[PDB]
Amino acid sequence: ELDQLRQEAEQLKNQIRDARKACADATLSQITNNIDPVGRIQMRTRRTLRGHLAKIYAMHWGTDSRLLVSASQDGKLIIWDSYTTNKVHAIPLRSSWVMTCAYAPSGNYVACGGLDNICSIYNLKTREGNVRVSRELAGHTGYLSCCRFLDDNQIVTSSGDTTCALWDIETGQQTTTFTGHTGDVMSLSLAPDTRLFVSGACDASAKLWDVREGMCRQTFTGHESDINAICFFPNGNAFATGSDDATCRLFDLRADQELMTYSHDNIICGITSVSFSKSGRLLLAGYDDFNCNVWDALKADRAGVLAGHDNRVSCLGVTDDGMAVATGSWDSFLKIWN
Amino acid sequence: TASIAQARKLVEQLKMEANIDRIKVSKAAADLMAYCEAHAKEDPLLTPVPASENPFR
Amino acid sequence: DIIVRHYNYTGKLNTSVVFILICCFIILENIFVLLTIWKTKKFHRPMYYFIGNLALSDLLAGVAYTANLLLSGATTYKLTPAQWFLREGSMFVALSASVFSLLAIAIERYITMLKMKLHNGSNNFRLFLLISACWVISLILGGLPIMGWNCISALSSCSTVLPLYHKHYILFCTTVFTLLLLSIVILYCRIYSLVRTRSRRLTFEKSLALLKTVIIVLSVFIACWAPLFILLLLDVGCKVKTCDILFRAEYFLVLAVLNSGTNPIIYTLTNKEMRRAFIR
Amino acid sequence: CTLSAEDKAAVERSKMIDRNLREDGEKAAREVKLLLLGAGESGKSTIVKQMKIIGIVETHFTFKDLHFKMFDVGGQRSERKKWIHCFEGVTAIIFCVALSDYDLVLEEMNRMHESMKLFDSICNNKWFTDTSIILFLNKKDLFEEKIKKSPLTICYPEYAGSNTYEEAAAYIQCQFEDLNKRKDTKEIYTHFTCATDTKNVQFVFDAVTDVIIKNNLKDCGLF
Amino acid sequence: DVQLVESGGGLVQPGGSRKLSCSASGFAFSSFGMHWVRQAPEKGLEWVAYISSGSGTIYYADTVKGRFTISRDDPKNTLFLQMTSLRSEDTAMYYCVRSIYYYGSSPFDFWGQGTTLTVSSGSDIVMTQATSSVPVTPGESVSISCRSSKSLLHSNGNTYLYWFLQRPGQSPQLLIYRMSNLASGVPDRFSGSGSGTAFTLTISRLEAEDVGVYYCMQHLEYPLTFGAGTKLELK
Ligand SMILES: CC(C)Cc1ccc(-c2nc(-c3ccc(CN4CC(C(=O)O)C4)c(F)c3)no2)cc1
Repeated sequence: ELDQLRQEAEQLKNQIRDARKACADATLSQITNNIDPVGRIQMRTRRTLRGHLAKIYAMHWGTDSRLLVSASQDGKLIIWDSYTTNKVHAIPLRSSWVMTCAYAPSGNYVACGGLDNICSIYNLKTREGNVRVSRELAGHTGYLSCCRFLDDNQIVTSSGDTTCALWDIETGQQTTTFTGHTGDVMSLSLAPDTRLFVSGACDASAKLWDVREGMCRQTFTGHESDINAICFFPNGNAFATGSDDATCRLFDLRADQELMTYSHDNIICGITSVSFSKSGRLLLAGYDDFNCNVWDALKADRAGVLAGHDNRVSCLGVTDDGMAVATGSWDSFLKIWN
Repeated sequence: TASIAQARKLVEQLKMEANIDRIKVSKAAADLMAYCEAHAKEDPLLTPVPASENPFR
Repeated sequence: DIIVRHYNYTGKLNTSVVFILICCFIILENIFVLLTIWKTKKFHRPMYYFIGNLALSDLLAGVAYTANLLLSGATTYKLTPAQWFLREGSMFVALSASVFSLLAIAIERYITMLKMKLHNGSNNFRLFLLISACWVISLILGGLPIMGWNCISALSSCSTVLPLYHKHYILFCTTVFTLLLLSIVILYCRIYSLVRTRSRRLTFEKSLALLKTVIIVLSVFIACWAPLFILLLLDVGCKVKTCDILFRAEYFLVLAVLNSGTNPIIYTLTNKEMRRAFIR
Repeated sequence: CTLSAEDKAAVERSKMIDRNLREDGEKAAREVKLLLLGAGESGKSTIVKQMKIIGIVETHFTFKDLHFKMFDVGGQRSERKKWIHCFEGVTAIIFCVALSDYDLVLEEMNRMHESMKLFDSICNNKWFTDTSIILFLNKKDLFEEKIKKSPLTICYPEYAGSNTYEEAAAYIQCQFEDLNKRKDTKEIYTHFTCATDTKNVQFVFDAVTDVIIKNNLKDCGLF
Repeated sequence: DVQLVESGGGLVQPGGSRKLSCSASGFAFSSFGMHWVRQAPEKGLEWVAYISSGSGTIYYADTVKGRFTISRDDPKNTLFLQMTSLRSEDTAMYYCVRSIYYYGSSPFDFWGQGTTLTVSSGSDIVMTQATSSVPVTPGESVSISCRSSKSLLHSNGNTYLYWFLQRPGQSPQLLIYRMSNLASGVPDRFSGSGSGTAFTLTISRLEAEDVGVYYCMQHLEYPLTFGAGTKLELK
């Protein structure tokens, strides 16, 4: 009876493939053919943020587009004032092994997590004047690879146990559990309306989840290796995934399959982080080859290179107003670019 | 019969994923192009913003 | 008349091309070493900064020697006494800076192996202090003869190899070189002693390779600087028009400058990481 | 100066944060990082216990004025290639192998072979090219009596030696050491421990001291 | 919660010396700069001294420079003001005020209870509060105006204006910091506005507990100066 279900699943996959092929009449490279190229994009380093002593694994900007938070293996979570390079805060982490960090949209809280399988939320605005560990969320059986704030009380976390979770912070319990991935979930991105979110895993697939229902709406499979990063398009109707096969891929939610592939012959290293510009026309991707490329999202042509780091570019972020792009690498330096 | 349960769950997941309305690639590609074109001016990374108003000069 | 009479009193009043070729090779080699240091990013740490300072000092020693060779001979009578003093003090400063760079490298190595540590880091204070010392002391030592501590009006107490330098000044420079050479030798012997004792203390090589490296460095340096040192001791004890070998001082200087030029060979060949960086 | 009073005070706060970060980094850089690895039931628990006597589990101890950190990844059920680069730069790797596992199977093949496979994966990993392994051959007393009645030929069909502790143990050590492809860059320290010995932390101290000597010689350029 | 206690006040003969101690609890004392602020018996507030976190920078008012010395013991969580050559014009109530400075912080957040000292028998921004007092009725709207000799708007866009309320028999309370931002725990009735040298504080639907003296403060040029104060009384 198991074979009957297996053949039903494979014929349903064939139906999925045929349905996707039916709704593919012209490629993206044909529609974006006569549009003007972006041209060579020269972005120079405006600020360099020093003070981390080990390799940096994550960063997040925040809504004010001025402050930012960075997490490093030295055990410090540093909130920087990017305009003046001042260190607003330096939180000593309980566990030195941190590989994700998020900054709340309100700015009152900051989250971190890593190999300790715990998501720690710290209260930045305390009456005592210090930064206290507001909450410790436990329940994942694998390392926390990403975490994003829905609001001051709800947080979505992805873990290496092939599972995502939605937590109510004040209660500390998992409001919802998202299952279906067969590999470690490496990154997640929240929709602009924060009602859906996409998670990329090590099974070379990306899944779209509904926050309310808790179920997976769509699955996208175009990569040939581990998906390390994911990011929605600004309009929320598409997303981009960077993987270990040295390719990025733009997928569409409404059409349900892949739109564009961003790759180059001389690029053979994986992508650690992807991000979109304010208008979505530029896709910025950090690579293992010490660099960070800037692709034309519509034309797939490479538009620029951000070569300023002496080690792997591990984290990448773009401000909400789009003024600057911050890249944090394994040489313990963040760099602001315009 | 845990394997049967997992296979069945995957089967109804595939049914739920096979009943969505998919628009053509041309329509969504045009939508993405239109979104990029509409917000092109508000993007300071595309056009290097003058030094008088960006904060990092 | 000063150059004429102070050369007449000593008795030297009256092969360079190959020496200049060796010089040019020295500039080429030290430029290669500096470029290798400058390219690789992982080399941007105090040890390789000290090695680069040694390379720069050897570069200046080579250019000073080729300048000397061009300006010596029959065109040393064209120079005014001030230009003579500059000509001789440039070389003095270059060689002093080179040997003080060896001292700085030895001191940094001894401190690194003394404070046992796990991640040495970039101690910019000690680096800058040592670099500034090995340069300032060299400049002052080379500048003493022209300030007024020289042979003019002191003819009967005048050296033979440098007929305008004071014999007491050569004694002072010789004493400084003795102190500096013994400092380097003691530091390297102590480095080997600590490494060997620490290795023997733990039970379950590096000490033999370190002994080979130390022997190579010390033997090359001592062998190259020995003849010039012997001649500098000899000219003080030799009255003018007595010791003939003081005239043929142009070979011991060659030996010293070849030491300056083979220092990069020693400090790159022994370091396997620098060989790997230079091959690519 | 264009700064305001509040801006000056913020810069002063940033400078204090900088000096506290420098002090914390100086304190942490004087501490030895050991990554503890091994198969299930190899004896990592016994090793942690012996060090204590003298997600991720961290063990702190002190010996001869050195502070030692062990990171027992242990119950981290995930792909090692997604988080193993976090431990690049640890002072050493402590690998635990159970000798008694030479004739035990999980699958239907010897546990010693998974030990060899994971040792080969870790030793020859691209991140740990310079990191030195500290191989622990635990359960020597169990092996000494197992070998008397169960030939080593079960795990090694090509072993032609006798069923004696010394020869078989040396052969197993050689088999594990042969998996080292980075002979020139890294070196492997092998110690034959048990559950009832007290010289393990001393051996870890000596191996770490040797690693520190070699690292200092590299820093000086003498190596 | 956070609380500061002032001690060491009393009757002192002229020319004498005294030691005021502010003991802090409930907050990270080491991370906060500390101000000593004076209030004469029948007059308004006046800034006296300041010591930063880590004692890096220390400032005094030109009135008390040389005679007064401010210090802090972080492990003891205490703040000292040593006063020498006491003049008859130094008789007043002294407050220790905590103040933390980073991006988006609220300086002068908490004030101490105050200790009473009774001495027995240009180039500074002049903040002007023209109106000494106004009559008010509960449920109405009142506006308190302020003026500055020099513009308080900096090149970084921050307008360094602070508003305080001192209810009768109580220490001053921070309402508005940097001319716009509401302090934590302050009702949204209070709103700060203005630009450059002219400033105003607006209260909408004032309640019975809004009765007191409202002070105007600048934080741009460091010789900190307060306004004369604008008393509010009911009818
Ligand atoms: C601590 C360390 C730095 C001590 C030290 C001591 C000595 C020297 C040094 N320079 C020199 C020299 C000697 C003869 C000559 C000979 N010329 C040929 C003659 C001519 O035709 O006019 C002149 C020369 F051109 C240079 N001799 O010693 C450097 C460093």
